[PDB]
Amino acid sequence: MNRFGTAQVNLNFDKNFSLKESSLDWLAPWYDSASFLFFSQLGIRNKDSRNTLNLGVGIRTLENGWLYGLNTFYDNDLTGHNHRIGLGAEAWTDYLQLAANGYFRLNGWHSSRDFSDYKERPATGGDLRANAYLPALPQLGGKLMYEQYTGERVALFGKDNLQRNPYAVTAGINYTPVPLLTVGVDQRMGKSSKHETQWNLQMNYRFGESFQSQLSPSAVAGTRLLAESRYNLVDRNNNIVLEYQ
Ligand SMILES: CCCCCCCC/C=C\CCCCCCCC(=O)OC[C@@H](O)CO
Ligand SMILES: CCCCCCCC/C=C\CCCCCCCC(=O)OC[C@H](O)CO
Ligand SMILES: CCCCCCCC/C=C\CCCCCCCC(=O)OC[C@H](O)CO
Ligand SMILES: CCCCCCCC/C=C\CCCCCCCC(=O)OC[C@H](O)CO
Ligand SMILES: CCCCCCCC/C=C\CCCCCCCC(=O)OC[C@H](O)CO
Ligand SMILES: CCCCCCCC/C=C\CCCCCCCC(=O)OC[C@H](O)CO
Ligand SMILES: CCCCCCCC/C=C\CCCCCCCC(=O)OC[C@H](O)CO
Ligand SMILES: CCCCCCCC/C=C\CCCCCCCC(=O)OC[C@H](O)CO
Ligand SMILES: CCCCCCCC/C=C\CCCCCCCC(=O)OC[C@H](O)CO
Repeated sequence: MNRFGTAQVNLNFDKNFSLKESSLDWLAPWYDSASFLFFSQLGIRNKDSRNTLNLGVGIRTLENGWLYGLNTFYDNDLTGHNHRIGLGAEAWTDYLQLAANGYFRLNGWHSSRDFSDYKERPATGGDLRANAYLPALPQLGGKLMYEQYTGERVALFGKDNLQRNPYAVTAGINYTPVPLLTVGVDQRMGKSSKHETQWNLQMNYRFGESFQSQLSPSAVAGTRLLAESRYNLVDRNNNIVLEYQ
């Protein structure tokens, strides 16, 4: 063929550009037709002294200028042994990617490496995401999300900021001078003025595309069209939000 999937590196930094998370995600198309794509996604990441493996499958179908997808994931925090299943839906067009995700616990309360004296487990929740790019300047991207989790003492803004049934709204900007490279900044905000600024450095390798074209400013417009976005990584939270008791 022509396109054999995507590998993505992410490095995320806090306000002080202190590195908070590193990840590698890989999407592989197993069956690729002009209307139906079946893929696998495999991910690994390190965050707050924890390593998580994500394993998912997904389908995408194309109709009348739109792409509709479904996906599911098994997420596995290997460090604290926390297990989660996820479901995801997609509705994407040229320049515009919408997504909804649900996250569900598979295991129950067990000892926590974070708090001697209390238990942890996956918090149930979901999110709504939108990624948009400017047709007049497709290197410029915007992002909005809403997240909500259920629980008494949920670590949405980290373990030193546990909250009851918290939410977060994110607003972010990002710039992709070249298909290989994206830089972004996000603001995340919740109840009681909880707040987070996050900086993202992202690399994208598109298997089968020439290296030169992935270093071309003029190739970026094309990355925002369905013929290519059909190969994008699933837009979800690959980290397991824990709650505590
Ligand atoms: C922060 C604001 C963002 C709000 C985002 C709004 C959320 C809507 C997102 C997704 C809607 C789901 C679309 C529908 C997804 C279903 C996919 C499907 O039907 O697969 C077909 C296969 O059978 C192929 O043969
Ligand atoms: C319905 C199927 C159920 C089966 C459940 C297993 C899915 C587990 C997910 C990720 C693990 C590893 C991913 C497996 C490697 C992908 C294969 C591959 O790379 O295909 C060749 C490439 O696409 C040619 O261009
Ligand atoms: C014995 C060890 C068991 C390993 C269990 C590990 C858990 C999940 C890993 C892999 C899922 C299987 C991957 C199967 C390969 C998918 C086939 C494919 O990707 O398509 C080929 C190509 O596109 C056709 O032209
Ligand atoms: C070589 C390519 C450059 C990109 C890098 C690929 C991303 C690595 C992915 C998962 C790390 C899981 C392995 C565990 C290794 C130690 C942790 C680490 O890599 O960094 C510290 C953490 O990110 C700060 O909190
Ligand atoms: C073919 C290409 C290669 C693709 C390769 C993909 C295969 C990865 C599959 C499984 C790893 C899952 C590891 C299991 C670790 C579980 C540790 C845990 O968290 O469980 C403890 C439990 O809570 C105590 O009751
Ligand atoms: C709790 C606060 C949440 C804040 C968020 C509230 C915004 C919800 C609004 C719209 C959702 C859009 C749903 C996506 C609809 C799919 C579009 C589509 O498929 O249209 C095809 C086209 O119209 C063929 O002619
Ligand atoms: C969109 C379709 C997929 C939806 C899938 C639905 C599965 C999860 C539904 C609700 C979870 C929240 C319900 C409340 C259950 C948690 C209470 C509990 O079991 O434990 C609390 C106590 O602290 C410990 O003993
Ligand atoms: C600081 C600024 C950063 C933010 C930068 C992003 C701003 C969003 C711009 C354009 C969204 C792209 C719009 C493309 C929508 C295509 C919809 C479509 O294909 O369908 C037609 C629709 O049904 C009608 O009848
Ligand atoms: C490739 C392994 C996946 C790692 C995931 C990291 C994400 C993107 C990282 C680096 C871009 C590659 C830097 C230079 C090496 C590119 C390999 C290459 O150029 O491939 C030959 C191609 O045929 C030429 O036309």
